[PDB]
Formats: sequence, C-alpha cells, structure tokens
Amino acid sequence: MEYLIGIQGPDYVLVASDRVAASNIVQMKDDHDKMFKMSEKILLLCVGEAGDTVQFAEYIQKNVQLYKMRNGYELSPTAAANFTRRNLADCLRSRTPYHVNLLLAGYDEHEGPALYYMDYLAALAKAPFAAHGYGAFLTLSILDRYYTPTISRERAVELLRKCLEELQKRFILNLPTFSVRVIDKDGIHNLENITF
Amino acid sequence: DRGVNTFSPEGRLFQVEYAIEGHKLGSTAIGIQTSEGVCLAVEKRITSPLMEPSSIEKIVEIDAHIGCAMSGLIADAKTLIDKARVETQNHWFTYNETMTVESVTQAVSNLALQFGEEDADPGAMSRPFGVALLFGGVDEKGPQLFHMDPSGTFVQCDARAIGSASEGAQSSLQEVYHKSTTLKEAIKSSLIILKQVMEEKLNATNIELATVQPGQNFHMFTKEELEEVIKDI
Amino acid sequence: NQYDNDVTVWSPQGRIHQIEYAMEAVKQGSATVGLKSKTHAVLVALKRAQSELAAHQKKILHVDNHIGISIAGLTADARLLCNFMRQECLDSRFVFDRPLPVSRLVSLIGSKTQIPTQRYGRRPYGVGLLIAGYDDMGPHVFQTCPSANYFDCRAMSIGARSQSARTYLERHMSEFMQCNLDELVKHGLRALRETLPAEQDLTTKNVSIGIVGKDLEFTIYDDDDVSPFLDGLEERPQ
Amino acid sequence: MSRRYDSRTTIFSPEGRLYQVEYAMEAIGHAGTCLGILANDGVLLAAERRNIHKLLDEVFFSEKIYKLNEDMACSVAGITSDANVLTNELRLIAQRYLLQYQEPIPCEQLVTALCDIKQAYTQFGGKRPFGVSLLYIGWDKHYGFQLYQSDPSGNYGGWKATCIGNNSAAAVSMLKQDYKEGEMTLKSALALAVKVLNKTMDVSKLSAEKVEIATLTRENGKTVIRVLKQKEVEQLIKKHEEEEAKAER
Amino acid sequence: MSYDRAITVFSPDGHLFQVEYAQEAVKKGSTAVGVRGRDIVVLGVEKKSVAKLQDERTVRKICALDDNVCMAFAVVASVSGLTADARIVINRARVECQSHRLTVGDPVTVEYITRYIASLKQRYTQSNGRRPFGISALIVGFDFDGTPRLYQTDPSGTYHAWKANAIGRGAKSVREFLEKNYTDDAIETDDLTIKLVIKALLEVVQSGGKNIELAVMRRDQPLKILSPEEIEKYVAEIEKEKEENE
Amino acid sequence: MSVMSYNGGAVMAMKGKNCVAIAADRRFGIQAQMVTTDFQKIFPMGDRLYIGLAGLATDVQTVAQRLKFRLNLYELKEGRQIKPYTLMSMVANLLYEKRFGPYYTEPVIAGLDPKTFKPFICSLDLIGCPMVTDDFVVSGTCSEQMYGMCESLWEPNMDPEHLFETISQAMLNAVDRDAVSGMGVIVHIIEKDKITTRTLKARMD
Amino acid sequence: TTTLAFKFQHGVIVAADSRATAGPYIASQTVKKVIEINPYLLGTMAGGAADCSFWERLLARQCRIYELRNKERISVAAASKLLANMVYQYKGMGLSMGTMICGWDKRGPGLYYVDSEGNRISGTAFSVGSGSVYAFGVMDRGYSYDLQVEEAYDLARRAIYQATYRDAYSGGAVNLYHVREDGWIRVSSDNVADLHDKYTS
Amino acid sequence: GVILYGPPGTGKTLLAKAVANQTSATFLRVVGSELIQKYLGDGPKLVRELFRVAEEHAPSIVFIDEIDAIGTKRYDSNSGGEREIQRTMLELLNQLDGFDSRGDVKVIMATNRIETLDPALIRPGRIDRKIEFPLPDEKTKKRIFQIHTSRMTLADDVTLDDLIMAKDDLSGADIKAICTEAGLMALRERRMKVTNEDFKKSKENVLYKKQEGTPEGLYL
Amino acid sequence: MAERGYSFSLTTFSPSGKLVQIEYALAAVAGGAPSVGIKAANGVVLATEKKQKSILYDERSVHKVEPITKHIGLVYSGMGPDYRVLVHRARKLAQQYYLVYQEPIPTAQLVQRVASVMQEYTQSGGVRPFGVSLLICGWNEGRPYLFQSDPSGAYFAWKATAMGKNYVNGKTFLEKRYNEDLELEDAIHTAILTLKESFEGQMTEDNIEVGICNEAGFRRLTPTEVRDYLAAIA
Repeated sequence: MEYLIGIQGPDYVLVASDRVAASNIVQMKDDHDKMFKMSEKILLLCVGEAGDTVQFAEYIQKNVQLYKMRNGYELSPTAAANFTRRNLADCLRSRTPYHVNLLLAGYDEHEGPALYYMDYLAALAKAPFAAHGYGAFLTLSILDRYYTPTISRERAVELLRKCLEELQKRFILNLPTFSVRVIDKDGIHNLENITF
Repeated sequence: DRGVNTFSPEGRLFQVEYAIEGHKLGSTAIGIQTSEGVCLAVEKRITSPLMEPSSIEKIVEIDAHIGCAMSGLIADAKTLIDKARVETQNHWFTYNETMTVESVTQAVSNLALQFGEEDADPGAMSRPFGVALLFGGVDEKGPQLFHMDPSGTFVQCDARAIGSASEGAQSSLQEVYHKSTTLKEAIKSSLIILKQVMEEKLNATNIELATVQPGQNFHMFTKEELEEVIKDI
Repeated sequence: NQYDNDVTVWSPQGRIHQIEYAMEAVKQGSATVGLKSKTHAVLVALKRAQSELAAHQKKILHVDNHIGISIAGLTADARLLCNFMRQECLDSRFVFDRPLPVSRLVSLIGSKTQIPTQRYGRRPYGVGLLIAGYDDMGPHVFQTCPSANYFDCRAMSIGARSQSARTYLERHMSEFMQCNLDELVKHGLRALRETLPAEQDLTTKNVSIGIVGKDLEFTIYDDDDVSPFLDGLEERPQ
Repeated sequence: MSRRYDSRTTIFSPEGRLYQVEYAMEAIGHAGTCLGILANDGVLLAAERRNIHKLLDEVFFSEKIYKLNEDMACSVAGITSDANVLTNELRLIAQRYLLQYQEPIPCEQLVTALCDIKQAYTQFGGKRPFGVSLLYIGWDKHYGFQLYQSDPSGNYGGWKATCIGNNSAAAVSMLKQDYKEGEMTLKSALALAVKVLNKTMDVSKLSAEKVEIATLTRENGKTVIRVLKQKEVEQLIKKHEEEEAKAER
Repeated sequence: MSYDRAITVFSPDGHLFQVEYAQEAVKKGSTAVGVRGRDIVVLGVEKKSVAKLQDERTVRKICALDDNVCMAFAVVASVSGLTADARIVINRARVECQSHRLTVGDPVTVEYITRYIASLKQRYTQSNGRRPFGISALIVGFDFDGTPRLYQTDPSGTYHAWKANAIGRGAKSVREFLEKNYTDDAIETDDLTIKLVIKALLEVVQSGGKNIELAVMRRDQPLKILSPEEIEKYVAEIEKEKEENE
Repeated sequence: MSVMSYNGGAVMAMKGKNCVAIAADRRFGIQAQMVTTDFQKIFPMGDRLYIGLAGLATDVQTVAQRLKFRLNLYELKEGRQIKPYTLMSMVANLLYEKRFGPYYTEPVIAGLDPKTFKPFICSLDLIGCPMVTDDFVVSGTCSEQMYGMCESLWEPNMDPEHLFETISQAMLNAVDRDAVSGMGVIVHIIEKDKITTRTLKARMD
Repeated sequence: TTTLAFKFQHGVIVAADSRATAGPYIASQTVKKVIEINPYLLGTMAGGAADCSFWERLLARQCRIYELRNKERISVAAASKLLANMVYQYKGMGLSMGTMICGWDKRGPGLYYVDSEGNRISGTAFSVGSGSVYAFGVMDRGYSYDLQVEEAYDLARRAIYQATYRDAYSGGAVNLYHVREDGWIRVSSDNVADLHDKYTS
Repeated sequence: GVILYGPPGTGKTLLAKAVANQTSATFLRVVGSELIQKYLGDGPKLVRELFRVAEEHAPSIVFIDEIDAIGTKRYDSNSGGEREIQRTMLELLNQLDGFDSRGDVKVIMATNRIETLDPALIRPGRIDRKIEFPLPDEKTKKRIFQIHTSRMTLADDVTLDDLIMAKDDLSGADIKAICTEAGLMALRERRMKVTNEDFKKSKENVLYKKQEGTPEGLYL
Repeated sequence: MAERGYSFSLTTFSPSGKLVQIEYALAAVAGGAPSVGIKAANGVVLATEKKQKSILYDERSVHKVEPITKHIGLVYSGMGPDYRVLVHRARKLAQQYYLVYQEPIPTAQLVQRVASVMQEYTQSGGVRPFGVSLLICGWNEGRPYLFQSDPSGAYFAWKATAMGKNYVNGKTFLEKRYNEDLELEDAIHTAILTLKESFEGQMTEDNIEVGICNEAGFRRLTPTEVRDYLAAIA
C-alpha cells in the first residue's frame, strides 16, 4: 500500500471525484486498462484506493452486504446506514486473511437529505463530510480541501482546483500514472469530466 | 406403529422394497456400450415442445470422459448427480488419470442406503434413493457402461435399459441389439426401444442424446443432431 | 407379533425376531465359500447379474490389499461396512505398519453392527461377510452375521444352498490347512458348484476369487486366472 | 422417543396451512384487542392491558405494549408465556438496527427475521408455533410510516390500520371505511384508536389502566417513544365519550 | 433442534407423502404465470387480495434474489400455502445468487440458481426431521450472454427451461393455455410482455386489477415492483381486447 | 467495552462537580490518526437519558460496544418503571471490559452521572480492565490522564450556579488542547440535571 | 506485467508464453517445469513468483474449472472460475503465499483475460504478466507493440524475448515453452529447445 | 360407484339425489355413524340388511352419507367399544363385493376428504372412479343463484352479482345458505319480504362460518 | 445422552384456543398449600404454610421459603420436585447477574429470564412444562417488587396475589381488605389470614414460614415469630 489517490469535492448536488488508473503489482503497472471505481448499485459508488489489489477485495464484500440490506429495506439504500455498516464490516475484515486497509469513498444519493459523501480511513473511521480526500493522497489533500470551498463547492472553481492538484500528485507523489478518470456523478447518471 | 426401517416378515427391509417401484413413475435411461463409444439416451419427459430445450438437463457430464443418464425418481436424481460431479472430480484431481466408469459407480452406491431415523443426521439420508443411474464413459481399457441401482449392485453392462417399465425397456433390447454392432446402429437401437419404454411420442424436444467416445469428451446433441437420430429408428 | 415392532422391544424367545429376519437377508444372498490354509486365506464367491445383456460382476469387494470381504446379503450394506474397514486398514498402516490383526479387525465391525440393534427400530445390517485376512497369527477366515457375534471358522460357507457346500468343507476339513494355494482355490470352486444343482455349473464368467496371504496382496480374478482353478468337476448328487 | 407417540406434530397438509397454526388463531382471538393506526406524522399503538383487576403494582409500562427500541414498539395478542420469548429477542434486533445503522428499523425487515424462528418450529423440530400475532409500529426512512402484522406460522402482511383480538373481523371492516392509507392527523388517529377499543371491549367507559396508548412521533428532530400518562389517557377517554354520544344514536 | 423421527419417509405410494401432499397444495392454488420476453422477463400472481387498507412491501410473491434474478413463488393452495415456507428457499438462494454474481463478470447464470433451487427443496426431503416445501417457483433471469430464461421448479426439485409456464389451478391446465396466449410478436416491447402475463391471471381472479400483482426486472438493474393501481391500467386495455375476441 | 487502540485523533475526558449540577466534558473528536476530516459523531451517550456514559478511543468499536452495552442497560431500565442504579452499572461496565481477556485492547471509560433515585454525586473512570472505581471526589481520564486530572480538580464550584461552571470549563478545555492532541477537535460539554440532559457545544477548534 | 508468465492478445489470435526452467542461483531440480498448466483445452493458467504458491492455487483451480464445466455441461464463464479461485487466494495468506497467476479462459462476451494476485486483484486488461522478470520484457515488447501483430511477428517476438532475457537476467534454460490460443480452444505450439533460440535473435 | 371428495359444500349431497332421479334407481340413505350404536352384535347385522335390501329393490344406488365418521372418531361412548367399530368396518366390505360379489348395488360415498377416511374401507378397485371437485369459481356460482332467485320472492331488490363477487373461490353451499338465511332474517323484522338488506346481513354470517376471508387475505 | 432422545413437543394446540398440559398444571398449583405474596409498598412479604404434618423435619435449611440470594427470595406452590430445579436455577441466575452488576438479580429482570426457559420446556420435547407457580420478591433500587410466574412461562406483576389451596377465595379477600398502597402491617396481616382461610397441615410453629424482603435485604423468619402473626386471626 501507500500508493494510489482519491479526491472528492461535493457541490450543490454534484460530486466531482478523480482517481488515477494504475494497478501496480511489484514494480510494474499490471492492469491499467480497467478502472477500479465500482458501481455497487446504480445510486451508489465505492472508489477504493490504497493497495491496488486490496480494492477489488473490499468492493466485493460490500457488494453482497449492500444488497442484503437493500432486500431488508426492500427500497434503495440510506447514506447514514452505508457509512456505518461499511465501516463496521471493514474494521473487522482488516484483521481477517481477506483484509481491508483502504481509504474508501462512498458516494450515494440519499432518499431524503440529498447528496452524501462519506469518509473512510485505512484505520477505518466513519464520518459524513463535505470536504475530504483519500489514499496516500489524503494526507496531502485534506488541508487544501479544507480551504478552497466556503461550505461546499462550486464547479467552476473546483475545475481549476482539480487540474492544479493533478499536476501536484504526479510531481511530488509517486504513482505509475499516465491517465486519470475524472467523473461527476449527479446521483442517477455517471458523467465523464476531462483528464489533465 | 413401527418404522419403514424395520424388517418385514419376509426377512427384507421395507424401505428398499418400496424404492424400486418408485422408479417406474418417471424417466428412462438407455445406455448402449459399443467399442466405438458409449451412448446415453434419456427422455426429457415433456408436456409440450413449447418447453425450451435450451437447458433441460438430465444427461449431465460427471467428468469430461464419463457421462451419466438418469432414470427413476427425477427429483431425487438431481441432487445425486450434482454430488457425484464433485466426488469424481476429487478423484480426477488427485490421480490425474482419466476416470474409469467402474470407479464412479462403486463410489455413489454406498450413498444409496444410509437411511434411518436413527444413526443419521441432516447431511445423511432418512430415506433410500430410488434412483437407478447409468454411468457410460470411455477409459484407458476402453468403453465400459455400468448400471447402479438403489441396492448398490454395480455390474458391467454391454447394453442396459431401465425406464418406466424397467422390464419393458429390457425385453425390447434383446430383440434389437446384438453384441458387435456399429456406433450408428447403437444410437438407433436406443430410439426404437425409447419409444417402447415411454408412453409418450418421439419428438426432438422429448429426447436428449449424448455420446462419449475415444479421444472425445462428453458431447451434448443439438436440435439438428437430435433430429438425425430420431430419423434412425 | 408385537415384540419385533422395534429391535428395542425384547422377545420372550430369548433373541429378538428382528435379529433373526436379518439372518434371512444373508441366506437369500450369494453362495460363498471361505477356506484357509496356513499361509493364505481364500474367498470364493458366486457372481450374479441383474440383466441378460450384462456381464456378471464381482461379489468380492476390496477392503484393501491385505484384508478383503465377500458379501452375502445386500451389496450396499456390505459396502457400508466396507468403507469403515477400508479406513481401519488405512490407519493400521499408519500406526503398526503391518496388516491389521484379523481378530481385532472383526471385533471393531461388531461394535458397529451392535449399534442399530441398540437403537429404536433401526435395522441391523443384513450382510454376512466371510473375511479373509492375513496377520502375524496366520490366515483367518471369519464369519460375521447380522448380530455382533463373530465365529472363527476353519471353513464356512454362507448364503443360498450352502449346506451342500458345507458337507464339502467337512469332508476336506484337515486338507485345506496343509495344501498349496492353487489347491485352496480349487476345493472352493468344487464346494461352490455343489450349491448349484447337477445341471448348473460354474463357468469363468460367474466366478470371482479373492486371494490374500503372506506372499501377496488382495487380487481379484474375474477372468484374470479363474480358468486353471475352474478345471475338474465334482458336484453333490441331488 | 417412540413412533407410536408420533402421528407427525410437524407435517405438510394438502390444504397448505398447518393444523396447529389455525388452532393458534383461536387462542389469539381470546386475548384482548391490540390495534395500530397510522398518523401522517407519527404512528401509535393502542392496546388493552391484560390486567383489569385492582391489584397490579405496575412494574411493566404495559403488559401488552413492549417498548422494544427508540423507533419500534410491538403489542401481543395471545399466549403471554409465548410472548416473553419473542418480545425479548425483538428488543435486541430492533435495537441493534436503529443504534448502529443510525437508520430507523423497518417493520418489514424485522418481521422477516423473527418469522424465520417461528417457521422453523412449524416445518420441523416436532415443535409447535407461537400463540401470538404481534403488531409492529414504527417509522423507517425507507417506506415511511408503517404497520406490520406477523402470525403463528411466520406469515406477514403489512397493513396501515388493522385490529386483532376479539371482534377482529368486525373491527377491520369498520377501519376500512373511515381510514384507507393516510388521512388522519396524530389527534384524529388517536381518536380513531379509542373508537375501535370502545366497540370491541365490553366496558365502553374504559379507563387509563384498562387501555394503554403509547405514541411514537418524531418531534424536534429526534424520534421520541413515549408511554402516555394515566392523565393523558384519561383526557383522551373523557374527550372520546362526549364524541361517542353524538356519533351513534 | 430438528425432529428425531423423519417427517418424510419412503412408504408405498410411488413417491413420498410430503411430495404427494405438496403437489396437492400447488394444484388447488391460484394462478402464477411467467412469460419470457425479449425485453424484460416478467412474472405475476393472480391473488394477493388487495383492497385499500393495506400496502405491499415485502408482502409480494415476487422477490428478487439478485440484481438480475428474481423468483415468484406459488405456495398457494385450497386455503393458502405458506409465505413462511417460501421465504426459506428465497433466503438460501439469494446468498448463493450474489456469490455467483460476484464471480461471473456479466449477469448471473439463471441455470445455476434454478439447479441450486431444485437441490434445496430436495435436500430437506433426505434430511432428518424435515420435509420439502409446498411451493412451485418461476425462476427468472438473464444469462452471461444476456439470454432471458423462465424456468420452473415443482416442490421436490425438478427443473425445466420454458418459453412460458403457468402454475396453480391445475398446473397442466393453465400452462397449456399460456402457449396459446404467447406470441413472439407480443414480447417485442416492454408493455406487450407484461400483457401476456396478465391475460392468464384474469381468468378466475376475484376483484381483478387490484389482486393482480406483477413486478418487472431489467437486465442487471434491480427489480421494479409495480403497484396494483399502475398494473390496472394495462388490465383494462386487455380485458376489453379479450372481450372483443369472443 | 474494548476498543481497538487509542488512536482516534483525540482522547480526553474531564468530569467536574457542583452540588447543583454535575458536568462531563468531552472531546467530540473523531477520526483516527493525525488527519481528521470530521469533528462530529457521537461519543458521550445518554443511557437513561439523564445519566451519561463515555466511551473513549477509536470510533468503530467505541460506538459498537456502547450500543451493545446500552441494550443490557436498557433491559434492566425497561422492565421496571424506575431506571437502573449508577453503582450497579459502574461494576457492569468493569466486567464488560474484563470479558475481553488477558492482553486486551485498551479502552478508557468515563461514567458521569448523578445516582438514580438515591441522590448523591458520582464521577468514575475505568481503564485497563481494573479494580472497582467508585469515587465521590473528581475523576479525569485518558491516556494523557494527568493532563485531564489537573482540570477535573480545577473546575469544582461548590456554591456557584451551573452557569459559572460552564464558562470556567470553556477556558479549561482550551488550555488543555494547547497542552495535548487529546483535547480538541470540537468539544461537547454536557451539564447533567437529573431530570434531563443539557448539551452545549463549545467554540474552540 | 512481470516474470516468465505473460499473455497478450492480438488481432490475428492470442499468444501465451512461458519458460520451463527452475532454480535461481546454482541450485536447480526441475528442468521441465510446467509454468503454463493446461491438462485440458478448455482453460489455461500461468505461474509466476514463488514456486509453491502458484502450483498449489492452480491445482485447486484445476479441480475448480472442471467442476463448473461439469455442473453447466457446457463450459462456463472464464470470470466465474477465476473469481471463485480469487476468494480462496486472499484467505490463503499465512502460508507464505504470494501467488501471482494469470487466468485465461473463454467467456461469453469473448476471450477473457484476468490478472490474479494473493491479495485478491481482479482486473481485465489486454496484457498481463506475473512475477519480476517481465519488468525486463516490457521494454522490447512495448516498443514494437501493435495489437494487430502478425501471427509470424508474435512467434518471432516471443522467441527473441527469451534469448535476449537469458543474456540480460540469467535463468532460462532447457526449454522455451510456447502455447497459442487461437480461436477459443487452445493448442501448445512447440516446446522449442533453448540452444536454438540463442542463435536466431 | 364414485367417491365424492374435495372442498366440502360443493353440493356433494344434491348430486347423488339428482342423478338418482334421472337413472330412476331406488335411493337408500343411511349414515355411516348410525351403524355403530350401543347394542352388541346388532352393528354388522344392520350392514347386512342395508346391502340385502338394496339388492332386492333391484336398480339401486346406496348413498352413504358421512361415512367419514367411522374413521375420524373412536367414539368411547358405545358399550360395544373398539370391538364394535372393527367388526362393522369388515362387514360392509364383505357385503359390497367380498366372496358375495353382489351386483346392481352402486355405492356413492360422501366424504369430507378421503385422506381422513379409514384405510380399510378405502382401496381402489371396489370403486373404479374418484372425483375431486375443484374450488367453485365466480362463474359457476351465477347459474346456481339464478335458480334460487326463481324459487325465492322475485324483485329487483334481489342483487345476485354483488354477493357472488365479494366472496372468494368457495363452495356451492354458500349460495344455498345466503338464500335460506335471507328468508329467516325477514321474519325477525316482521316482514315477509327478502330484499337487498337481508342478503347483505346474510353475506357476513355465511362467509365467517364457512371458512372466513380475513385470515386468508394475509397469506395470499 | 447415550440414546437418541426426544425433541417432539408434548403440547399441541386445541381448536379451543388453549394448550392442553398447562391447564392440567394449573390444577396442580391449586392442590398445593397456601402461598401468598404481597408487595406492600414499604417491603415485600412472602408467606407460606408447609404441610409437613409430623414436625419431624429438622430443617434449619431448606424450606418452602428459600433465599435465592441476599435480597431475592422464593416461595412456590404445588409440588416439591418441580421446585427443586427452579430454586437451583434461580441461584445460578443470581450468580450470573452478580458477576457483571454485582448487585444481585432484580425481580423484573429475573422473571423474563426464568420465563424464557419455562417456555422452551413446553415448546420442546424430552422436557415437560412445570406445574409450580413461583412468587418472587425483591427489594432492589429503592422499590419493592412482587411478580408471579405461572407454570406456562407467563409473568404478571401484582400488588397482591394468591396461589395454593383455595386461591379463589384468597384473591377475593385480598381485594376487599387490601387496597393499593396500604402499610407494611396490613400486608403482613392479610398474608397470614389467607393461610388461616383453610390450614390443615398440623398447627405447630414449624409448619408456617414467612420470609420478608425489605430495605436491608432478605431473611426468612423464625417459625416462632410466624405463629405470633397467626395467633391474632381466630
């Protein structure tokens, strides 16, 4: 681990997120023609970053859980519920041979409140917030993410903010990277935003 | 009252006696073993041809050189074959040879009777199987066909038929089949008997054909080849 | 009556009727002669097929390459006892690294047979096995029944029409013991042919032989070398 | 055991519904009426307390209504011994779900989990089902406000206004006309609730001890579960008798 | 926990008692019809007895085991079979459905899930102290090449692929009639697949277009459960079209 | 009520006393390691709705075990129409930590609460899995126990009103955050009347 | 994109490449090492890294593909077989496992090629390598890399890569194993001797 | 003969009496429970008489009403005891065919179910055909009601459809019960009129007693 | 154990709406010796009469009033054998609760916990439903508690209730004399009156036992004190 980046800035209802394409095992980038931003449902995204290998492992475990709860409700997921359950499940799985030690990012559209973004650590501490960053990148990004909105974001300033950070991650932080996926999810459709 | 786990005044088990008669309600298994392959013919047991033949399974591959056709109580058979697939494959996995038809047959026969409402638990039986199987495949020695029945008797077969009339299915065999005969006649000899043992018609959606042959795995017949064989009666 | 309604319910006969029903299952089963020498133990069994267009198959089932069984009763029930027996041989090899003592081996089976006989209405296993084994004591041919009681026999024949085979064992009671291994199999086929009427006589197809001993593993001859032994008739005049 | 003492306690019928379950419904009938009515801002349960005698310390809040969780409550109609096993487990599952998830427990979720245990007893085990039908009242953030019923077998159906106890058939029939699926405020809902107890209970003057109404309303951004006071129940009864005289002549 | 003496035992009748009681208990039931489309594969049941004092939520016969697999159960009988019985077969398949879905990278093979279903109802028949369920299920889903399937099980676990199959009210009666109804030009759009499900259900339903409950499922999007008011609009269109035919 | 480590980005409890009210002051801190992103999430919890128990360290098992304990407290609270005693709950927590055997993960519980229906002042801390801790004095607890302990002695007003304790406490919390990484990350101060809970949320990073 | 297991797919057909050699340092004991395991034509696998861990997971996988195929009758999804094996691998750690396998088999959308690790990676790419030596292999292959490479260019590309590898990092020896999966059913091209490849490049 | 089983109430009793007129067979009716009685040894003698008389009459059908009764109950109220039940049950079998092998005597057996019936009595090959009635539908119900409306006072206040619709897929008996309770109900009022009001009140009582829809609505 | 065992329930419902065995059990509690339990609201008193009828019982130990722990006590009704397990059971429960709370088991809580085990015993096979009725007293948390536990499993919280011989008469006297929130003196006096309602178990001091729970714990009373309370009733 101690590679791989995430950043999310939530807007008026939008949320923009980006992560790098690059799954490196050993010394070289094994996969890169796949993305590791997963649709766990069509209203919910988990973007996992830390261990390149570890991301799929966590995604799958949540995928069965998220659905079992969906059954229970028999209507779409609740954001509050998704942060706590994924947190509990992941702290217990960290000790497990099937580990987790990922900084994950929940994006969900909530049935009542609206847009929700849920913070998760590698240690795995649940918090809803509206200014948060993930991966090795979280130490680097979080003060900056504190500063640049007033409450939440505005997309124009965010766009400028995002391009500026993406030169920095290659510059100071060390990834194998050559392409980045930039996405805004409004809560019902996936939008592609442009790569820098 | 007393069990079905008790002996009858004949000096035979009550539950095993009932099981053979149970077979007779359902499907047929005809396997003819020739020295050019082992063929399995079984009835899909339809109510209409408007029942998709896309993935009706009753002849299933146990291994990729051994196939199995089932007869008798069709429901009870579905779990027996699924189970049979893992055990044959544990054997294939360890030995790394092509499984012999006689080894698969012996192994499944002890599972037939473990019945009893004492000395058994949920993973064990509380009833005997009434499924008679025909395992047909090609091994190192060559093509062999084995018959298994609920009493665990395993026997070597050159032609064995069991069906809706077990007795009926067999009497026709004597009449049609003869010891040394071609593959193409072997498939045909099954379609003429198949009708006799069924009370139902010859439809392409109502029969299922599979051949396991030298150098060649278990093959499932498609709608065109199902028709070639129906033509051969 | 109402004293065989379960095997827990005792009979005022001194032996439950249900124990005795199980004895009929074995009689209804295959004629089998079991004899021993002082090096080898031989199991001669009669095959049977369930169809006309079928080639008869062994009623000798392997426990292993050092202890082996012949079934008289149900094939399934014999195999059910067999699996336990197979395990013991697999453990014997781990612990002792010899062929498991035959007398020991039979008592553990007897313990298992004992259990449904204790349970409520449950079935005692309706096979009799003639068990041929070779240990450090010598060959043993044992008779096991549907009860937990085992007999150590010099020669015993169980199954269908076995009394005619039994008078043969009596006549050549001393002879088996001194003889060479080929002869031991030869008296067994002569005895086994005695069960059958004068008309019906043993042929290579329906003859299964299990030989175990000092010098060799358990081998089944179904047409492997059945023939030189088969040679010479001597049947009981019915 | 013995097979002559067995005619199969657990078995399937060709009519599809177990003998012991129909037999258990008659027992449910016997115990007093427990109802749930929906409000467009709460949900409440109204039940008649098992006790009616002078002598009662009043250690429980109400013998019938169990406060399970801070968003769920249930009432029991049927066998009280049988009630104690289901209500204690219920207390634990409902509570774990609100507490942890921060998402208020659905009745629909709750019932499916409990019904699995009830059902096991009817299909296998040689056992017998529970003597109670339980009415769940709660709010979940999914459907919204809800009411559920469970039966001895482990069969559920979700109503929004239902009554069980004696004169059930009559009650549900009255309830269909006046309430469909949402039209009554918390106060009308409560008035409707007192009305159903009135016809069905013999005593039509009632009392705060005789009936117990507990309400669940989300007020001031937190979900509040409260047992109403003897004064509050008595004020609702006094308001209901005036209106009773006028309604039916 | 389980019963020391077996509920299901081999006795002389040809099958078994509990299979025998179980075939009776889906025969005497109401109609549950499933038609296989080319858009959506749609299931519907005749009865829920809706009357506007109650709402369906999990009360539905149709429950989705998976993101693209769903099954509709007809436990339903002379006096009504048990939602309690169905739910067990549902719980066990759903966990298995999701584990296979995880493993295959395209929509879950129905085939696995139906074979599985058949073994679940059979294992209880061999298990001590247990008996099989008295349900018949319409296992539906799409394959890993996107092939729509409508499969059926009976109570003891036996399975077939079908174009369209109908169960309950005499299973044989209704399913032969669904062949007649079925058109391949009537499955070409989403409303036409749904219209074929509903026509078989109308036959003897008490207070139709309210009792009628049918749910739609998409290619790997979750189950969409239709409310009976919304279903009623289609029911009117066909019930007039049907009158016109006679 | 064992929590994984102590690293929760803040660990601090102070409880200080009056005769007219008693107060428990807490970090409202969340988020493990040095990096936080949040400053909100429950940590002190009302269990009779008028007594508190504070469980302290990392978020997950802190919230999880509290809630599972709440259910046993509740059982006892439910049945009788009067709620449980503080002294009996005080050994109950001690045992709950003890159930997690030798070489356990360290929590630090702080219970603050007036006793139910026998009215005297109560403050206590647990830590490790240890001997009984009934005191009537003052208690400060955490891994920087010494730093909290100082403050818990510092606020007692034996005769002033409830209000003066709050304003004193606001300065007490702040000075403590400049001294350790355990205080701060937002501060929730709870003044507990016996009949209800008053929650005040203090200004302070 | 590492060690002696590499597979990349192209526009004519697909190439599979492996060594058959074992023993870093003077130490050796296996000279006909079957890194590309394939007892059947339906599924193919590769090793990489640690000797024990590849062999163990792939013999468990060996049983696993056969079982899926048997159960469906027809061959199942390449993804399902591989992923059932991935759940086992993550859990498998604590044996000094560090398995790095490349799973290849035929899926219904087409050929499926997925990348397996002992820490449970599953991603589908056009090219995968497990180990540490293909770190060297990516420089000559990448430079010339087209995905519409001729059948003939690919055979020459593999042959040369081992010869050049031998020179660069020593370890090759005895035999060069080449396998081609053409259509959807696999064939082993040739077990061409090391001494030949040296001269050609 | 025939064995009449399924949902009770289909109109199992009407059917024997109606078919009997068409054939013009002498109709002997005797209850199965009446054959077990206090008297000792009178029980099988009576069963002989029942058969002997049926035979003499010549074309005959014996409708045996509620034969289900011998099996269901071990009465414990007869001095004849368990002995009585045994000896009766055999004699009917003897008289039917047996070695006697009497002809022209058809037995139509009315039972609740033949899964509650005694296994001695039941056996195929004395009764060649068994009929299982389906649950009566809305459709069958209208034709029966038009007949009862014709027998009843005629008005436009008779509303047939409403009552049939409301009810579920349930017996023929109910159609008869709604009409009989409606007339009775009228007498309570001091009215000789049977109107839509008597019917609506009748629908409730008949529906509860027979099977009752509000349990079933949950399970559906 | 060394057998197969049972698991089938011995109770099947009725189309009445009753469970058959619990109704037979209810007859056995009535056949007992009078046991009364009243929560005064200034302490809890449990009084019983014990049919020894020979006073050849050297009990300075076990009685029909036996302390479970130091502020819980138990009095039964009916038959002795069923009591023996329930008294041991209660002591075990007292121990489980003592470890965590270290204040011995509270009464509201005790009943729920006994009730759950009693219900199994009906519900399961190889066990049978009791035919004892327990009266449980406790003073803990500055409130007295009185509950009655039925042989089915059911628990009701009472102010005053009766069981044992001639309970119908007892409960009716209890309503008239005792009204809710009367004094400790009234609770004791009516308690001893119910025993006197019909005695017939040898009139000596060691043939009645009372045990009282109050603010300082639970102790059983010496037989000589018990007699003085009786002496007043004629």
